[PDB]
Amino acid sequence: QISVRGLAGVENVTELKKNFNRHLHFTLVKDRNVATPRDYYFALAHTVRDHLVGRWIRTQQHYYEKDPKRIYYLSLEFYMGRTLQNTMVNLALENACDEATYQLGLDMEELEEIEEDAGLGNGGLGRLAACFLDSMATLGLAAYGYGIRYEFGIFNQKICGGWQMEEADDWLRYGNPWEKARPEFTLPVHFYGRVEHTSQGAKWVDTQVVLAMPYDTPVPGYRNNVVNTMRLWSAKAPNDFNLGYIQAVLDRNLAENISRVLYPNDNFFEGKELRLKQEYFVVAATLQDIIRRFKSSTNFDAFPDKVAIQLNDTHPSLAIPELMRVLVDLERLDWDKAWEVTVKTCAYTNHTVLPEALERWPVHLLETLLPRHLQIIYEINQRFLNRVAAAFPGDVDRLRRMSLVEEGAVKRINMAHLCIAGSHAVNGVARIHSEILKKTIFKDFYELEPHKFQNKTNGITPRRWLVLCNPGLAEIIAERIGEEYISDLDQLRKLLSYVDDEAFIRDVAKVKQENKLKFAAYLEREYKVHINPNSLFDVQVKRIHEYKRQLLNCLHVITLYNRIKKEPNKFVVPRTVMIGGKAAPGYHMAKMIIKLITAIGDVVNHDPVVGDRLRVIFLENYRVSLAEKVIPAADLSEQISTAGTEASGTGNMKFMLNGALTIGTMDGANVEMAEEAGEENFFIFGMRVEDVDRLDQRGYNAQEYYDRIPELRQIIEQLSSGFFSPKQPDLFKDIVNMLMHHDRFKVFADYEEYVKCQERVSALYKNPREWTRMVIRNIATSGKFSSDRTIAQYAREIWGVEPSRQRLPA
Amino acid sequence: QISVRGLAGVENVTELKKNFNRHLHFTLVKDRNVATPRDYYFALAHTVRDHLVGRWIRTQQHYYEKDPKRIYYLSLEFYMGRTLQNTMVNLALENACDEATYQLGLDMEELEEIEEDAGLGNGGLGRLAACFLDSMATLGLAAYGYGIRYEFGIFNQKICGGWQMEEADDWLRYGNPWEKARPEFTLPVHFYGRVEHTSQGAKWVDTQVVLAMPYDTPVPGYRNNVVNTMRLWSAKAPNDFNLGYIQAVLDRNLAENISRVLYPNDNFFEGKELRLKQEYFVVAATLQDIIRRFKSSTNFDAFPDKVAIQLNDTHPSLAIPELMRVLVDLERLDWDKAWEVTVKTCAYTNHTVLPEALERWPVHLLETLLPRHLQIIYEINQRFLNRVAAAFPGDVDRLRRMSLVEEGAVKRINMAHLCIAGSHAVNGVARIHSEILKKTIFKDFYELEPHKFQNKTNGITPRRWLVLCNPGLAEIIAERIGEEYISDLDQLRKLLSYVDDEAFIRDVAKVKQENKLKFAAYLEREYKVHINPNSLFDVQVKRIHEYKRQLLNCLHVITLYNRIKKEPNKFVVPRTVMIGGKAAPGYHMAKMIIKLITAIGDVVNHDPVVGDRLRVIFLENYRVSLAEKVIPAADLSEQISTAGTEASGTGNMKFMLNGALTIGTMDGANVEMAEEAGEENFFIFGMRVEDVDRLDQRGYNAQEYYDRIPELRQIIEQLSSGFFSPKQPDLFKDIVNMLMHHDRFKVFADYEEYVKCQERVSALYKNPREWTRMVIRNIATSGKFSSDRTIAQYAREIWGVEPSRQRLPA
Ligand SMILES: CN1CC[C@H](c2c(O)cc(O)c3c(=O)cc(-c4ccccc4Cl)oc23)[C@H](O)C1
Ligand SMILES: CN1CC[C@H](c2c(O)cc(O)c3c(=O)cc(-c4ccccc4Cl)oc23)[C@H](O)C1
Repeated sequence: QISVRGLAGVENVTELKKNFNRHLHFTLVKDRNVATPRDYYFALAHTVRDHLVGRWIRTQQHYYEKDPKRIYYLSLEFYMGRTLQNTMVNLALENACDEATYQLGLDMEELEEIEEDAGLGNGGLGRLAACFLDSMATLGLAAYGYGIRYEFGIFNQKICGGWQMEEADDWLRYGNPWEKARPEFTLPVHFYGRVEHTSQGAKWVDTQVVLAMPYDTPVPGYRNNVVNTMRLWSAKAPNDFNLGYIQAVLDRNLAENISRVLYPNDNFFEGKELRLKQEYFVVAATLQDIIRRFKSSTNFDAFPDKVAIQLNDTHPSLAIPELMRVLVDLERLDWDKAWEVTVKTCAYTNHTVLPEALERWPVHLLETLLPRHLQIIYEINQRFLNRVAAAFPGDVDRLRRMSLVEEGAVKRINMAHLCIAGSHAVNGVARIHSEILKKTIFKDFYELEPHKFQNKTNGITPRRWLVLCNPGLAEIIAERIGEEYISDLDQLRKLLSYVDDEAFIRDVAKVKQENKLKFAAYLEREYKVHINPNSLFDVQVKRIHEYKRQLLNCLHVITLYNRIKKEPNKFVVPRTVMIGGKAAPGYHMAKMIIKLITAIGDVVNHDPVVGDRLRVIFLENYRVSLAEKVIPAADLSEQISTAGTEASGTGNMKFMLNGALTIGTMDGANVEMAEEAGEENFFIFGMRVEDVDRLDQRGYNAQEYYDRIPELRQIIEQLSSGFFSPKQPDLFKDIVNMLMHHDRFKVFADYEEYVKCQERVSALYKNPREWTRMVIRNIATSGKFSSDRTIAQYAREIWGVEPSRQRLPA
Repeated sequence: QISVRGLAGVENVTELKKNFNRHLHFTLVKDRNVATPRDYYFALAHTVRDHLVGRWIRTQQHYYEKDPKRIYYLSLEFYMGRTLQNTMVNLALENACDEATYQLGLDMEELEEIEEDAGLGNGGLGRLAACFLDSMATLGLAAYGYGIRYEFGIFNQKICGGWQMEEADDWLRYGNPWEKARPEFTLPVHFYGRVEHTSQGAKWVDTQVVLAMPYDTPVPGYRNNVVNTMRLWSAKAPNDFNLGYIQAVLDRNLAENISRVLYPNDNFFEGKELRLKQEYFVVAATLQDIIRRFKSSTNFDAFPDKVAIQLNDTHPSLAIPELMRVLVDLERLDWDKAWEVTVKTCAYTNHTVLPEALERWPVHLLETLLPRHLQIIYEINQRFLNRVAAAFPGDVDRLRRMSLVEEGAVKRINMAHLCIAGSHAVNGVARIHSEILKKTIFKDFYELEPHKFQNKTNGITPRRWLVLCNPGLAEIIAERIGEEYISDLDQLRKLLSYVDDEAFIRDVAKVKQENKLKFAAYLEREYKVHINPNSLFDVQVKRIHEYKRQLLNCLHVITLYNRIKKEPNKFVVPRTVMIGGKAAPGYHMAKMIIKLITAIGDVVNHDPVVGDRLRVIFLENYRVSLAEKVIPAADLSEQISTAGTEASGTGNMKFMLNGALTIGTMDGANVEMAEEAGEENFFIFGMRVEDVDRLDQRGYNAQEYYDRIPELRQIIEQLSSGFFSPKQPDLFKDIVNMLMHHDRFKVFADYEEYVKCQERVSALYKNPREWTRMVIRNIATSGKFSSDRTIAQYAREIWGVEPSRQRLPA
């Protein structure tokens, strides 16, 4: 149908149809009379998977022969989403498969909806890892993603009585056609035990063993015939485990629990033993695999020339002392040489400055679980602090500030400090964030080793986040400037010369309207909810957090409702306000915010005076596949975190690429987005980082705003009196109390400017032509935010490898 | 190479080679450079599996169109062993695959050794179910095996310091290429809860739900293009299960533990809640599946015309009250009609008279776990006892003897009594056993309903137990009488006219010698043990039991050793005595017997005076695949259970078919074997059932035998004094004490006759020609013991269906 989806050749379509039929018969053991839509999905998935294998085998053979430097990306999270469409896009198979399935009497889009998300992440950090894998493959890097194959990913969110309920994401129930189990490469991982000192060094003995079994998933590059590997580890008990008889067999579950479930916390540290086991498990298995591959090319001097290890946050920070352990205890290298190798191998990416996200593990936990690693950490700390003392003589407070060991009620290890000490590079994820690192939380470390500190502004893959989810937009762009932008997103700048093109303006606006109609149809079919497709689609989708300020959005929504009720017969630009996202199960305030949103909707959506002028919808079970549906349909992107709290954001970039305008604070990557597009083409409001700092010095008093803003007073009175909860008048007492007395994120301080700025949004939306022209200026300048750019910078500035767009032979 | 293994056509070999290469590439994602022998095994397994699917789909389609009466074989155990060779045999693919793999540079026998046994059974009962499935498919019956897919089957046995050690049989570790998961046919199973009585009957409410997910395995008939199904259920927690968050997800293991592990007890009842859950789990899921299929053909009058349910022992006895529950509570049938349907549908097979194997469940367990079933059982009991009282008025002791409810310290339900009441047929498994049932333990029931009681003498499949494991013998037989005997084993009688044929005598003896050489080679390669292949191979392989009397064998072994030591320079026929089998982990005495065997070997095998005249070897990890190796190599089959204790035995039949002579008591199927071959061609010794009865009346005094038999006294003195355990003199005190004071199985009473009979064995072995002629008379008369005969009798006399040897179109 459309050009960017590839060719549907006679030979290809015929071959796909026959291989589809073969898989239905031989693989699924079904015929057409009994086959269900799910059977058809699997037959298609297996058919497409067949096209990967040849390329997958030859890519890995190529790496064996050429022996390039290998990149190992370690993450506890890989938020992959669905794989079928992505694979078709990257292999240029989409139109051929669409045709083949059509001739078989099947609708391919319907089959695509059957695939479960691989929801092995919480949000931004996990999705970044996924975009990165795509970009590394597209840029021809010898890269491997290493993580955990969780049996249960991020929970499925149900809304019951306006409240979040959690249920197990049993994503493997029907099988996963993309993975290949590799039980032959199973490796042992050690826990507990004790340290013995002998004539020939330290020995870690009397350990409990858990097996790590790898599952490999192919990662295809964009039309370059490169297929890289994501290797995920699964926990297995050894066969002599606890070996009355029956109980010993049942107790194997204890060992296998390590890979059972993803901790559902977004930017929050929970200091639980099971989590620590997961972190060591992935690190220990991964490092053995790395060393084995390195030896199969004695001399570890060349190790950093052949290996790079990227730590996605501090979660895999144990890689540092584990590498030291292997090199010193097992390979018998001297400390100083092992350390040189470790530092030159490892690099660390920081994702947040928020204190509650920082990993600080109790010494007593590491003492019991990983006794040798604790000893190595103490030794790292001693040697590091000796360097600090020699650089800054007599500065005793600096020594205590920089220590990897934090003294107090319970002694803890600061994992971020460990990462900085043991890495040759430390990066933040947006320019403002990286500057904050150097100026505040890691200031001491920056003064000691300034060369270590870098910035690598985040990005998103334009394959998933444009071509896949918004083919209509990708096509009208390709009609003007060709297809090369898909792997060179900077070419979108060429669209600036079409900002006054009447045909293009009409086409951009038409693509948006179609996306909005499709999404309005999705909502009725799957959730029986009625929305006006001619209204402004105002969307905030992201994890529920106090720092992300869904509450500020709530306050605006109520303001609009109150204004309508005061002057019912006045014209207002109609809006559909959509808010979605998951709350961590134990995050009480975030769960209260969800209830508030649904409670507002219950009042607003049923007021006859409002009509279809204002609608408030909570988007249930927000996840990658839902993002691919709602983001193309959005007019307004809400990016309204308190300045200095959102390190980068990536959701912001997805909206920019897909033709929504942004209302946002000067926070994270919003700053660079506004800089690229021009501040005139962005709806910027609120305190800057400097303004937040000034308010903190003075002391934030929420009462001041309550006293001086009558519209804000009314909302607080409504919340307090039970206007939004008639049967439970005091339901939102915690929210009001927080806002009035302990709001770390200064919701009231940005309220006036936010409301004013929203009025300017509505004014522009009244002028469709000028709305769309501003949209074109955003899309045209979104190129910087391709993860291809991000990965090219990691490659050249951290990993010491050169990216390549050259094809491998098919 | 050999005729019975089929044709190796040019077209077939070429096709197999290309499909092997396809699977290696696309399925295993490997090329020849990195592929391991295991990869080659899987490529072959997938290639052979492809040949099943067409036949599998069309067989099940055939049953849908013709709508025959369906046979449902319910068992907690299916001891399948390996599947690859069996599938090739039944599809006539063995020579073609041998050729195809040879041309690829691979040895097929080596690849066959890679496959794990499906060890989902303990011994005889589980292996009987497996032979039955093979025969039902070969006889064209619309049959389904229903069981549990245990994650862990019968433990792998290791011998350490002469002691049995157990380890988990992780048989699914590398995957199972034969099964097809069917998550779409998942069914709920209910536990706990309570009973509510309403206006419209009883209701079972507030239950906990466990999901039952089916996995289907193909069961191919012998060259008839029929492929039947074995459906095994796996336990899955529902997604809202226990839905802090993390613990709730981890607690899903509790539900899934139901299908985790096979109880490793052979002919022994262990009254554990987990076992009861397994028994209900298989029954509840199976019965829903049966009823669904029956409806997809309102009127349950035709139910018994379309459905037969065979209960393999009392393990699935809950099928009776569960069928009543569904028919009465859910379908709203009146009691009397539901009962009529139930009785006409169900039939029960008894496997033993030993009291410790009989299932007697505490009322309090059923009360908590299955409250509605307990109520139904009480009602069954009341109505049944009203029938007894009307038939035998005033016989109050009969009422208490026949009750399904046993009164005492703890009230129990007798599951065997339940089965008899609710079945239209009850069978024993050998003529002597079935007579014992009618005369002793079920005498009261026989007097009430004599028409119910039948015999169905056990059998073994000649495919696995001759063609597969002994191709050399199968071939020399086929050279004389053709191939038709493989599915009509009675044709072996034609071999009687070759008993004086000098060529045949030479060939039979040559095949045995080759088998013995092959097995002697297997022992050195895998276990580094040296045996003399010219010695008499004296073997007892079966589960370790007091009733099976491995101890009597031990006493003979010691007698032989003592006789050699007394007269070293006297000629004796050299023997290799092999004993193998697993002990239930909690069966202390059986574990002591294993230690005794190894302890005897330690002394005997290292005495220089003995030389290679006597060797004692414990065969480690006895299982189906080992049986297929040792049975063809055996000269003498030890079948020496106390008369009246071994219901049938099936190991006995395997040895008879494979050219070993039998030393045995008149017990189980030994009686019918001797009757078929002629008592002159069997080494029968010891007490008959009548002699055992007479000794019990008088009182068994072991001291009498000790006092009057000097050779026996010496052995007991040796055991007591520490001759076989110098460092632990009192090691075997328990064994001696048992033998002298509490031996329920009268080891001493059969000792003299056994030793005398063994002397007659050695005498015959000295005359190779006459040994072999007696062998020919055994093989020639083994036809009755084909499971094809057994299944034809079940079909005609219990199930009301006619077997068919007619081919389905390929
Ligand atoms: C004082 N108390 C407030 C709640 C907080 C908390 C919980 O008790 C439980 C949670 O799951 C979370 C969470 O997911 C994220 C954040 C969080 C994360 C970043 C910034 C600010 C906050 Cl409040 O906080 C959480 C912690 O107990 C400290
Ligand atoms: C008195 N005591 C003896 C041991 C017996 C027992 C155990 O304690 C544990 C077991 O695992 C078994 C077993 O597997 C088989 C038999 C058994 C089975 C059939 C006939 C005779 C016997 Cl002894 O007995 C077992 C039971 O506790 C009664």
